[PDB]
Amino acid sequence: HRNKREIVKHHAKDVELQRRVFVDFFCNPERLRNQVRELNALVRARQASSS
Amino acid sequence: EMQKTWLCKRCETMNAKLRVLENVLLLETYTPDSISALHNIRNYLVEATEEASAAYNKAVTRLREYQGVDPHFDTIARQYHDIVKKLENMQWTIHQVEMDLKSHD
Amino acid sequence: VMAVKEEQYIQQYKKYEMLLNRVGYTPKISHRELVEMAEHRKELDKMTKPVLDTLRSYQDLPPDKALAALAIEDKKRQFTAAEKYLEEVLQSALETNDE
Amino acid sequence: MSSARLCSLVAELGYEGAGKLDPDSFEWPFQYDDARPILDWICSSLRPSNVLSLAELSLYEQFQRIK
Amino acid sequence: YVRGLLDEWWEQPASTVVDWVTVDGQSVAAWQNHVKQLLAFYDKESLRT
Amino acid sequence: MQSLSSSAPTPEAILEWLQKEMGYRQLGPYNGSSKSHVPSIDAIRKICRGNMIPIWNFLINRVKSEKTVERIRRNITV
Repeated sequence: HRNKREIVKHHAKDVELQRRVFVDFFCNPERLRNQVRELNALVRARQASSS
Repeated sequence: EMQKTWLCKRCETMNAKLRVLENVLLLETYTPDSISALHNIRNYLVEATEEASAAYNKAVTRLREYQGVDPHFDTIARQYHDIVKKLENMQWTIHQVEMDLKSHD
Repeated sequence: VMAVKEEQYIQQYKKYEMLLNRVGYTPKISHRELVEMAEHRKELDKMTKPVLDTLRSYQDLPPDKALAALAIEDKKRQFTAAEKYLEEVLQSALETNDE
Repeated sequence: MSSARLCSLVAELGYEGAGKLDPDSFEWPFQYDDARPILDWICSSLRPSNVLSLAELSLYEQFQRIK
Repeated sequence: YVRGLLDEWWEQPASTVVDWVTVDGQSVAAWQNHVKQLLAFYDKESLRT
Repeated sequence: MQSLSSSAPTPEAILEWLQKEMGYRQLGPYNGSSKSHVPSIDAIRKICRGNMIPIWNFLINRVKSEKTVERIRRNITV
């Protein structure tokens, strides 16, 4: 619980750092049409942090 | 000598620790569905099920729904093949009763 | 090892009043009816499950019974529109069960 | 809990059950919702609530036991 | 009330208890889209502007 | 089973609400004896009260006994 609860605070930026470095290189044009639906594009990084 | 006291000071804890957690899952199995029981205090339109239950009595209208072919009898004269598919629909209203009120029951 | 890890061992007593779990049926008393509204929609959807083969016959009406297509087609919808006038508020609460 | 089905009888008398709109969820606690008639109909309502509560209470009955 | 039998095993062997502290966080991942917005949607203006 | 219960749900569906509880029950045995299957249930809608009183009173919430059968009865005790 020291880390399982804290890893929630990590993915506030963990699903962002790898997303910005490489994922945004093919998702920034997508975000114009993904300005609402991007949470589905977010599931592949948030559940990884659940471990 | 001390096991009747300290090895048994948990005689009054294993009774409790085992028991207390038992009455936990049953309540937790209904919280995700409890929103509709609580977000719908005035929206208990489970009443609208019976305000919309009128889906049943139109089974009578199903007895006389396909009878619009009869006035234009010459239409099926050139379309004699379609009536074969219409055969399996005339008697559904008998058992539609069970469903069209199950539509709201 | 029991200096501090007994906390979870001694926390088992504050949850003694938890025996109230029998109230679990109380939402099931209601929300099942609330999702019955959702269950009615699939039973509303059962209107066409014998009629899905009738749409095969209904497809052949407008080409032939063009004028009669406005007296038999919607007549099937009459037992599906027999609920729509209070279906919107039904959807307003089964969405808490579905949406 | 059978008194919840008593509040059901307010179905056809729906215009009087307007206050019984929220308890459409809280239906188990209908005993306290009808607390006022309890003192006048406790005799009729003593037998259902007793055995109904005995089902959970029955778990404690066995606590008594060559060279 | 056998339903809560595993909940006693959720006390000392409570790996499950700390395991689902993320699924409810995952349940608010839609609310985390705003948290996603402060950095990801800031890259939207990179090509928008 | 109360509130907006005997005003909108009850009267427009007198042939529909208050007999749908046993519409699956009586369809085979009792709703088929007469030649007019469905129209007889309009008269059977009256007699449906005699064979089964209580779920009629489960108006807004749990009158839907065709799929509330495990829930109409458990409201007695559970």
